[PDB]
Amino acid sequence: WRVWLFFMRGITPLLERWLGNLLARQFEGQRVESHFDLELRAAVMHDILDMMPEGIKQNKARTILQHLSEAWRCWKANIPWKVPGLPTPIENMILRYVKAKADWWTNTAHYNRERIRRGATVDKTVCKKNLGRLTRLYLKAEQERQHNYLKDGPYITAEEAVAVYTTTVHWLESRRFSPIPFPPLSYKHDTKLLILALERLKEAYSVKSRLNQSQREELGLIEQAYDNPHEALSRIKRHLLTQRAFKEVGIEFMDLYSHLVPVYDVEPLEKITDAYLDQYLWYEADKRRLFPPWIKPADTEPPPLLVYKWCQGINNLQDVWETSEGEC
Amino acid sequence: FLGMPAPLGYVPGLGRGATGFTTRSDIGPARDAKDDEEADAIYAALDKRMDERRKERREQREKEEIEKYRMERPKIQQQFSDLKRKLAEVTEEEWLSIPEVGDARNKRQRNPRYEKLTPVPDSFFAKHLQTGENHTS
Amino acid sequence: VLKLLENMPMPWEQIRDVPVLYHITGAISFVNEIPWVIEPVYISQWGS
Amino acid sequence: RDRSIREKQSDDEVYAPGLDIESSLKQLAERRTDIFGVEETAIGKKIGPEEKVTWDGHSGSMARTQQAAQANIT
Amino acid sequence: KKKTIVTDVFQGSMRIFTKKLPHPDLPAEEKEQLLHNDEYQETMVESTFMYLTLDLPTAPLYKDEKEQLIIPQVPLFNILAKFNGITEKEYKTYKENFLKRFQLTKLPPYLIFCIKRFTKNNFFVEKNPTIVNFPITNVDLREYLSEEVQAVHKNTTYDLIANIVHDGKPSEGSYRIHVLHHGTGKWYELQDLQVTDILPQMITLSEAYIQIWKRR
Amino acid sequence: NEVTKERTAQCFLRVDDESMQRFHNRVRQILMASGSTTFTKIVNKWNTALIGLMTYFREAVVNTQELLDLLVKCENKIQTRIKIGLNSKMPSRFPPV
Amino acid sequence: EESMKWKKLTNAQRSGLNQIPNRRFTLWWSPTINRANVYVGFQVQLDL
Amino acid sequence: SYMLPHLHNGWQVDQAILSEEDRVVVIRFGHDWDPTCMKMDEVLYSIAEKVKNFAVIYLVDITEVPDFNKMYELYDPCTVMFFFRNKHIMIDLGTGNNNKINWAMEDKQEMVDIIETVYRGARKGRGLVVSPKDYSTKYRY
Amino acid sequence: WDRGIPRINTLFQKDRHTLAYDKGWRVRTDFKQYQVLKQNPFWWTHQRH
Amino acid sequence: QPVKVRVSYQKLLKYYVLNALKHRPPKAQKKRYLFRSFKATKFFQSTKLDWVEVGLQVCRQGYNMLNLLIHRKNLNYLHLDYNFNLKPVKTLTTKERKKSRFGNAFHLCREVLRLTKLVVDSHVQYRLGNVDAFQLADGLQYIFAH
RNA sequence: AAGGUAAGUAU
Repeated sequence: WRVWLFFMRGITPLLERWLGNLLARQFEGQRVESHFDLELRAAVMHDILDMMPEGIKQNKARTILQHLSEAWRCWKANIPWKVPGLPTPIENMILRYVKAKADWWTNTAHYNRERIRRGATVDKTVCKKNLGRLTRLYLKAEQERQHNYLKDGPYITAEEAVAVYTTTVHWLESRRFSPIPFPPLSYKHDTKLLILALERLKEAYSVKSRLNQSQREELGLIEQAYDNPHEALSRIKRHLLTQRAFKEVGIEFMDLYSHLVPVYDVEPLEKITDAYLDQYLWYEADKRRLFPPWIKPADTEPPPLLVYKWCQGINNLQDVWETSEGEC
Repeated sequence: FLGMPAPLGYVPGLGRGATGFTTRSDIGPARDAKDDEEADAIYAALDKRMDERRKERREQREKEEIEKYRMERPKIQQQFSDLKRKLAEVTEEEWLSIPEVGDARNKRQRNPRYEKLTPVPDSFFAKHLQTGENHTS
Repeated sequence: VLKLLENMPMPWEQIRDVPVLYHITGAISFVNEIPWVIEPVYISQWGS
Repeated sequence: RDRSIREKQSDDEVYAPGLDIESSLKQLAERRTDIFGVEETAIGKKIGPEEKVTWDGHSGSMARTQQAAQANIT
Repeated sequence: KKKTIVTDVFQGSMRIFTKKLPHPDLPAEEKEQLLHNDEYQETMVESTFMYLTLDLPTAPLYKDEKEQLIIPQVPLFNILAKFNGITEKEYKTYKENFLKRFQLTKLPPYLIFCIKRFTKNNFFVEKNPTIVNFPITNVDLREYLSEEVQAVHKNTTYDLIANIVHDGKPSEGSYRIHVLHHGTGKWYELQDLQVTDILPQMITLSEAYIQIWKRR
Repeated sequence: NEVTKERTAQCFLRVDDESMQRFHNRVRQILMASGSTTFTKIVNKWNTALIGLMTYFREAVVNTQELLDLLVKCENKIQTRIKIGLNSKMPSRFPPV
Repeated sequence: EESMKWKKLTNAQRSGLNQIPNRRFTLWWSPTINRANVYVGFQVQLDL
Repeated sequence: SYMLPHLHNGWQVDQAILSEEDRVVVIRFGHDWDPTCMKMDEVLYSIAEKVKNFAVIYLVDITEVPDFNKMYELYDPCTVMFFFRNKHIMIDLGTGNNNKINWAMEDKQEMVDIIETVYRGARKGRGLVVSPKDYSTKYRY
Repeated sequence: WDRGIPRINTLFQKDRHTLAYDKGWRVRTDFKQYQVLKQNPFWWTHQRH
Repeated sequence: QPVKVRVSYQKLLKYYVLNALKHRPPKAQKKRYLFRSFKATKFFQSTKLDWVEVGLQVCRQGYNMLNLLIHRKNLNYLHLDYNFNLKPVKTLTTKERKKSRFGNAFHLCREVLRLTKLVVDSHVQYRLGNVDAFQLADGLQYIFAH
């Protein structure tokens, strides 16, 4: 009886407020992340329109918001933003708004990324937006790093580079390594390597899927190279000899939910040359003994077999499991 | 039309053939088939009197909490107060001189043509079919 | 609900008259009383 | 060019005009006192008789609602 | 004691004109009458300091039109535009804004400059990477003293003798120090154990955080 | 020991925490990117991921008692996704056939 | 259904067309999915 | 929120629903200051221009216009409702309430899909349209 | 028939001559993650090789 | 003693410890009294009644209030009995089943009024003479244990 | 407690 009375004292307010707001004449009835950006935009626009002498210039109001977009975009795109006709106070407040929104953007992106890494239950749209934010942040950091390298020069001192090069030269001389020559026009394997290279390029399409324009263009290039192997080989050798400039390559980021793996999209025409070069380089480096056995994977031991062989090698060492004299 | 006063004696539900809907019975006022307006006030004042137990002692603590929160995180409008003040030096001609924002990207990026999807060539089925055929020696 | 359940007559009482505050229209009726008891007397009664 | 201008003239205004944008911004600021203003009330409060009769959407109450709307004219 | 070894060496005297800025959302007549009410007028308040805090300009936040990703720099005298009657700083508070223009009175024999980095924004703390453009040999603060005290202080030239620099983000950063050997005139930096001989010219190309100046 | 051909050591295998987290994230991105997707595609992705993990480790699974719980939890998540696709109200005694 | 994989359909139009196989799957296992044992609750019969 | 057209009384909402004969009228009942309403209104503003051909978007303040609170059960913080040729259109969202969308949607593509499906079904004469996405679960994983 | 790590199946594979000139295939398969936007569960092995 | 009574002992101790630990001193207040401001208004009258009579009156009034809540939208295909069980008067259609939904609060109020009805009915049965005083005590104990 | 309302014409 007393237990249910103690329940009753607690449950009375709920029922009272649920009833009194129900049989009365008048009835009464993901926002964290989409909070600061919207409030900041509303506040900046309200301030600008308040100080605007809009008795004559109301039609500029929408235009103002457009600036608040482009500046933000120009910050997100890491491109310069300098409107020539924009008055200095307006530009200053737009810059303040962009700085505040950028601080919130960075903090929100990092917080959401840490949530996802921990295992917080999140939606697909949230994941895509967070991945986009992290891609933008990582690319801004990469631009900073590349600019630092260009401005501050190479970070390897001449002494360190000389030591590394001398060690490599001594190693190559010790092993008696003949350098890999340029692929001859009469190469005995100039066609087998080309077929192997084209097969790897077509492996991305082995699973049946709907083809867009870029994919079918790449497949057409591969088919053209296969139909006329010698013309493709001549183009490949010409690119190897004379091509030092290349078109831009796109970058995306595979989201593993614990980190970001960069993914690079290269032009298919350069992809064929790079694939043939990779196949030829690996075939030559396996013909010769360029890579010593301790470099893995070695095409002969799967990683589990690598672990097995490593454990067996540990166990097979001379008196490895001995500690009589304190050896460890 | 927009910015037009509602005609007098007009029911917004009527004149349009609108029909309501009820997802449940727990939402909305009860359906209806000067001694009342003087009786609602009695219960309202009774509820206010019952709330008067700690109304001053809880609306004062929330005031200090708001002040403490604003000490560290100021309001957004106050974060632009100086800049908003400095807008008084922008003249009307300067206000009119604000340019319209354009888009840099061209037609191929703004409104690209439809990206037709095409089936994978039959040679892929053929090549997948070639694999699995094993030499007898 | 809460007022009458706490004013429940004890096993040693046949009839328990309680003060009632009832709405003038019969809408509601509260048992306008708190079951005050002397704790040694209450414990001895429940021991009996 | 003619058909590009004929469609342009017939185009409507998707967004609000400058006056409507300004009035909506001020009305929003009058309620969100956690962003604007000096004093800070709740999210929806504006700080810091007659009750309109509305149809409940039932065909049985069309006549009474209509007459109450008529009876509210001064 | 009023005059300890720290007061006579590092402490100087500075004057502050604290004017209360009226709330913008007020009528113009109401604004001017509030200004007349003496509630929103300047109040000269003298004070003493151990060091002068120097605010830095905000980062450009954008690439330059010609030289993309150009490091932001500011001349020292632009940073020291503070502490004079001509310039003002709108100090914003969650309650109301204030107009506080400073005016130096007594320059200490050894002046410490603390450059404001590690500013806490609305969401975290960020360092302003702006490069301070200062000379290391000869300056003059006669333009930064009021006319009444300019006669009193016949010396206004300071030489940099010590410089602190912070390398890395505010989350984890190292504190290097460049010290000027008074006897020899050479500059030596020492990061904990490591000691190196940095050229005096290369001192000013660092993100300075704390500096010590000698008036001689 | 290859020389004595005798029992000398003993190797205990276990799935690393990073591999378990990678598998869990793969199952998560299978599940969350499965709104307007056929049940067959979701089950095919789950089967491919599971067979890849199980045929890669093949011994480290049994000792990693946390991996077993992770695998059954992921399988339950996939089956719940399919069941919610079939009907919004969850079943009580859904069959494994 | 296979002919519509390439006919310039909108995103909404294509999204609903990728759920057609499920409509068959539910039909294949209908005698077991649509049961009283597995889905406890009331039953509604189709109008025809 | 402050960019989309606003309707200030019940008669204006009536005329807005009546005026459009070849486009679906999308009306957001709620308050400008409501955070859920701000998210919904910013999504609507994002897709306002793209759906110009087959949709018109208006904003109604229920406190200012309580004219439809009783019939339309406009008591949730945010509500999105579709009309076509003066006829309320229901959507089989899977949420149990087919008469309205009473939550903020993040993705701007999903709202475009919903408007497109509503337009197709209503032009075909239907009064109920099955949404391309089932909202019985937020698909959070 | 299906016993060894390089399955005896591979000795009878039709394209067993072109695969003999395929070197560094495991490293290439591992590095394929930086070119394709889908994670490969069998990143450690090749069915043909 | 068996396992279940021992576990009962540890669980009772757990609840006692949690109450004694998560206890904060009561907050200061201005001592506004209910049932004192009711009789201040001209809406309530004071009398003295047998507790069984008051229980019957409250059961009837709660039934009337729940009945008023049930027929809120003029829907008469949900019937509330005098034992406070809510059942359809007929095989209601699916649209009507949707239209006659109440939240957890309504059913919680219905069940608490059902518990009060059970208690008052036990006391009424005792007062009529159907059950003994010992039987009434055992019935109340069973009611509050189940 | 729900996420289980076919919609459409006609009175």
